[PDB]
Amino acid sequence: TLRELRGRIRSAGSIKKITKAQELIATSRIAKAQARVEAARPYAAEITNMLTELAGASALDHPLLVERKQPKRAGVLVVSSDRGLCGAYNANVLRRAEELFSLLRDEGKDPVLYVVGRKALGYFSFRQRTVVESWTGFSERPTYENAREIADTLVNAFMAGLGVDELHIVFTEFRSMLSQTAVARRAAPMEVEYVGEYSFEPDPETLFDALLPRYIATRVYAALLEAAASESASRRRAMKSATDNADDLIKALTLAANRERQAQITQEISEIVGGANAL
Amino acid sequence: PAIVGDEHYRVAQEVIRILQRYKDLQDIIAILGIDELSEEDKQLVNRARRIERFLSQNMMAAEQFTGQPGSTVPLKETIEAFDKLTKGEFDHLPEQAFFLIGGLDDLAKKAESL
Amino acid sequence: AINVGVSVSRVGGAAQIKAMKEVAGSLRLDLSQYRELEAFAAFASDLDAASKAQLDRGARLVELLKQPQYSPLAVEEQVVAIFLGTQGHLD
Repeated sequence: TLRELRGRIRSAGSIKKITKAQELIATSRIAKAQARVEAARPYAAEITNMLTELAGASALDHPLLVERKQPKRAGVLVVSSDRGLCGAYNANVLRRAEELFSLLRDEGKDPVLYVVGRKALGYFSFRQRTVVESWTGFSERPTYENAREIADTLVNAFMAGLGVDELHIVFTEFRSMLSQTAVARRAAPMEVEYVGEYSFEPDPETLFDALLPRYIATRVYAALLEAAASESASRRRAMKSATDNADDLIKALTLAANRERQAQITQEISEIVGGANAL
Repeated sequence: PAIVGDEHYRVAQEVIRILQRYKDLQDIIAILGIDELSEEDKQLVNRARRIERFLSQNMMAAEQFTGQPGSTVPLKETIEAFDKLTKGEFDHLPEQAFFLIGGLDDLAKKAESL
Repeated sequence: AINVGVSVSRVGGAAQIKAMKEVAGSLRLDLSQYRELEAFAAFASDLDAASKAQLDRGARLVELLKQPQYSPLAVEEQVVAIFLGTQGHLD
């Protein structure tokens, strides 16, 4: 009846305002997140230059550069949003996480799971696997003081070999505003790549052993900033989609509400005139 | 259950409950897609969309239009198929596999090609 | 502006010459699955090389089917025009 359709049009006409607002907000926050990525990049480029130049003089025998004799149990970090409305973002992450768990169990390892963000924590609490630790309330704006705690926990779990034999991260790479993907990569043990061809205080072995945990902290930080820029770009896309779906709904409901106006009037006129002609 | 037996009736009630819960969510699905839903709902919708498609069949009459041959399935194979779909034994196959099949062996044969 | 999903012929391929029936006979379902793949891919964050090839074929089949006003094509020319698309010579 017309009243239900007038109610559904009032409803959808409000949703279209709220989703068009969050498309415009997400269109600003991807510019703030890209500004923070490009501001964080200069540190990581210089730490890489310093780490390679130390590795050139070092023995290359730090625990994070040597594989275990028989690995059984691998650590994985998944990162995810603290809000909803993202669209595919959490699903793409969690499908890659399960695709990775089915790689690890196909090599013969079992995963132990660390989680960033309340959405993945909700998923790995519906499916019955444990979570070793988790962190929430910063995926919308990561700060290095969080990446520090994540890297310390993961590196202290690797260096305990309860303990783990490897470290992986699952996150999304922002490639461009129109395209991004979930990626899974091994953070530890690290591969050493020889390529064709200083003072150190107090020694190169000592600095290399004190620098690698700080490199791991900057690499997990760079991944968290890519995850937060990508979340906002996925939110923008999912909110443009929700606005265009609401605009097609207001159109279809209006084309139904008019057909019901016209039928109601014609039925009322048929009922009046049939009475007037009976007399 | 007195005319069709319990092993039929339980399957027919479980399919209806799933398609009903999906037909209630259609108001949200139309705006926000699948990804907003809670996991107790998103599990259900992912088998509702497969049950919905698996109620399709390639009929003997349609052969003169599609060029595909027709299919008949016995009742016992129908009950065994929808019992496995509602429990979840086919949840990993893509939705596009389920169109115009017929029985379970044809489901397997089609799903192997995708 | 033919809607290729909602249009139908309930006489069907009883009245279509064997050349056209052979060459074009797949085109309908190929365009319908392209139309849903295009409705998905308008918001797809990453795309596979198989879907990207099928989506590009679909777009070149939609550009193939259109024609200007008052230009009827004989069936002996229609079949060659659809052959270019369906056999992939437009790729």
